[PDB]
Amino acid sequence: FVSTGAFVCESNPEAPKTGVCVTYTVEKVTFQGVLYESNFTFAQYYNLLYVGSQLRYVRILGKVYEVSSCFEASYDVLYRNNQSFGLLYRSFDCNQL
Amino acid sequence: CESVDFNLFNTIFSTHRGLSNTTSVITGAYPSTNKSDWSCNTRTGHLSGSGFGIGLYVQTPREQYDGSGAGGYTIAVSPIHVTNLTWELWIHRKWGVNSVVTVRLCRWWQFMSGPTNAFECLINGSYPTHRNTGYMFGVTWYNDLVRIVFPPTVLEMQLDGLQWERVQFNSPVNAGHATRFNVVKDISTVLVETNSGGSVFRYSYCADGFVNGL
Amino acid sequence: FKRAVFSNCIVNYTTWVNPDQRDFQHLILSNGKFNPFTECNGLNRIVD
Ligand SMILES: *[C@@H]1O[C@H](CO)[C@@H](O[C@@H]2O[C@H](CO)[C@@H](O)[C@H](O)[C@H]2NC(C)=O)[C@H](O)[C@H]1NC(C)=O
Ligand SMILES: *[C@@H]1O[C@H](CO)[C@@H](O)[C@H](O)[C@H]1NC(C)=O
Ligand SMILES: *[C@@H]1O[C@H](CO)[C@@H](O)[C@H](O)[C@H]1NC(C)=O
Repeated sequence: FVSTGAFVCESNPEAPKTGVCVTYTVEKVTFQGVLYESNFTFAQYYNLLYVGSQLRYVRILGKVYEVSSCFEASYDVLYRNNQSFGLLYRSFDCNQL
Repeated sequence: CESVDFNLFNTIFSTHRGLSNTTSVITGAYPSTNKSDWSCNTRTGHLSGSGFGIGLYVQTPREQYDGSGAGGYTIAVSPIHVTNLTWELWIHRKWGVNSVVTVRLCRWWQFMSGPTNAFECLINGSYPTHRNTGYMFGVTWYNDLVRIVFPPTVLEMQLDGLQWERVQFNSPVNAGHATRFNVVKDISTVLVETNSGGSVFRYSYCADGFVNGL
Repeated sequence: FKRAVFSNCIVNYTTWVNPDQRDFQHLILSNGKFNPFTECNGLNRIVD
């Protein structure tokens, strides 16, 4: 192994699924969220992009995906008994969907 | 030299991440802003020269109004005490004026000068580049981290041991123009500011004055 | 002996042995068995 980071790998990676929360791991940086297609273009030196300190864009197979936080990862239980409880998702906005 | 474009230095700087709208401090082997380090105007036939540095940066002057006369910049970076199992680099270009350059970091068996083919070659590709208003590139071996910077892209390989010092660069002398070369000796520290998408558009080297260090 | 540089490419299944399935079987571990190394120094031996 003359170099670290040349990365011979079986089975070339494929386009990810846009619209489901999944914990990715892209170029030594693991993160969790959903992806969507964007018309945002950034510098070819970089695949990851940071706005401040949060990951905002990834670039996979030449396609730029804007990273969003998945809002349904956490909930409270308004617990009364075994057959009656309520659920509250404190960080999800259910105005539309 | 005399006509070194210092506004082309923006195209070669990179931060370690992709950062948006951000002022950052980067360090490494970056080209000298002193005009007394750009070997540019040699008419003696020794435009070849050599260097004992840690990288080299090349800047083609301008291509807007010779024509077909472009740079050649044959670069043969040497692992100063050469054996059979060491690594050399040989970046080559002809007059063009079309795109095709070549890199070919291979493992050769002699020192005198780039045959048809060699054994055990790590990178071997064309990677074509188009001429711009003015173009600037450079390759870097600082603690054996090879960085071939052809803007916009980049190529990085951390090899375990090279000990590259000798450069043996060479351009076609007495050409239509004179491409300028910069052999870097020590690492610097630069204050850069990136734009919307992550591209550097302002720089200041930290050791070029009193205010620059503040 | 001729060498090969492997970088930025896709290695393929068991195309470093002869297609007979008796000889190479000393490099078989488990159901995941495509392991071309025997003793490793000092990296972790299993290639997955
Ligand atoms: C980086 O900076 C630019 C410039 O400040 C930002 O562009 C602005 O974006 C807002 C939307 O949030 C617009 O209302 C402004 O009109 C834009 N200004 C200009 C001058 O274009 C950009 O959004 C910033 N952030 C990035 C790229 O993530
Ligand atoms: C949820 O609503 C349904 C309505 O039939 C019923 O099971 C119950 O009233 C509520 N709570 C739970 C825990 O099911
Ligand atoms: C390098 O690339 C050229 C062009 O494809 C080819 O002719 C040559 O054999 C290659 N050399 C090696 C060592 O792969």
